[PDB]
Amino acid sequence: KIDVLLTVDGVNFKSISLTVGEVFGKILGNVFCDGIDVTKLKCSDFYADKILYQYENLSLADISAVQSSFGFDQQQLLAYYNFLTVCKWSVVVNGPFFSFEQSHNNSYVNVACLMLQHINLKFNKWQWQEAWYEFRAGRPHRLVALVLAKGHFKFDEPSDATDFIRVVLKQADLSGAICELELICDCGIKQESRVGVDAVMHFGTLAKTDLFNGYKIGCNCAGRIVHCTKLNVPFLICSNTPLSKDLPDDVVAANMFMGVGVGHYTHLKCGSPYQHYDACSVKKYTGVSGCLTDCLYLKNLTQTFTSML
Amino acid sequence: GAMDPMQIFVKTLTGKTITLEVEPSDTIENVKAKIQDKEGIPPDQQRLIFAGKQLEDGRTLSDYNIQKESTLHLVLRLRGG
Ligand SMILES: [Zn+2]
Repeated sequence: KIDVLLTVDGVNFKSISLTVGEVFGKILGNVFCDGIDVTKLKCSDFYADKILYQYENLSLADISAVQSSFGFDQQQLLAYYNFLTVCKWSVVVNGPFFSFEQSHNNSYVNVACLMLQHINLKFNKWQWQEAWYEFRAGRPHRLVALVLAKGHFKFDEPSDATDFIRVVLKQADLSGAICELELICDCGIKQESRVGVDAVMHFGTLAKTDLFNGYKIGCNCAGRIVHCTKLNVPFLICSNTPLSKDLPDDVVAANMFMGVGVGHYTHLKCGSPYQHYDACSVKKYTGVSGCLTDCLYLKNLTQTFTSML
Repeated sequence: GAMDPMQIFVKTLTGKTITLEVEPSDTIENVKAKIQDKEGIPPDQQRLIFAGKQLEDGRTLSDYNIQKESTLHLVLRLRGG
């Protein structure tokens, strides 16, 4: 007799005993254990005191529970477990970083995860924090399935790496990250205190210096200046439409997009040699591969600047 | 007032400026819906940004303090495989 914990949410457990050699699925339905579909396996010693996840045909209470601990509705939960089954991409180590073999249009996952490996993150939900720790230890499969499900990504479809990063950062406790902005127009003037994902993620320019120095964006009046008066963040990602090949100052890592519609993502890190990543392969840097779309900064991101009034 | 109509502007990567009729109580979802009517772009491909800040589907223009005659920026999600 083998003792196991049954759950849907990872918070509320039920104790059940199983008989050695019983097939899990015949007793419990579709079930996962430590990220692996064990429905067709037999109950061993190995599973003693382990946790088994059920996930189909949930009551309203169970849906609400998994909405708290995963962030999922019933449909996202099914996608999560499907992604765990179908996204078994080979992980390749290169020094302190890992990357994915090219497969099922995953370049946006590859470059998003390569960027994520430079930052530290705390998560509001236990499920996500555990997946993150696994990710930190070189086992990103569970985090990838959470993000893809959470974000409504479709399997085997070229997608957007900023979106993948954004899904992750929205699950993070970023409650101390502040960025104070002044928007200077001739039509009106606005000040904003952005917090959290709004503080660590900026869209419209790749360059951190553009936020400090101030930079123009299209308005309906003569011109809109976007200018940072106070910054205090653990990290900063500046993203833009793929337009430029000129790497800004101080970038730590960056995503690049090459294509005239559907396209391909590559990655660069600004290390002591400088490394260029295309799927699971690494190469000396010889210039941008397409256009920069995401740019990660780490150092000296506590600043105050003069207001422009 | 929350239900009173106003104009906002959406700038595209093509140089074009959309004019939208919105109410401050409209969600970002609603605004994206209106952009599909006018421009044929599916809401889930749209990324709406105000001054560097990406706008969440479930929140309202009032939530973001987007007021009459404001300018938004529209870009599409990228497709890298
Ligand atoms: Zn203006």
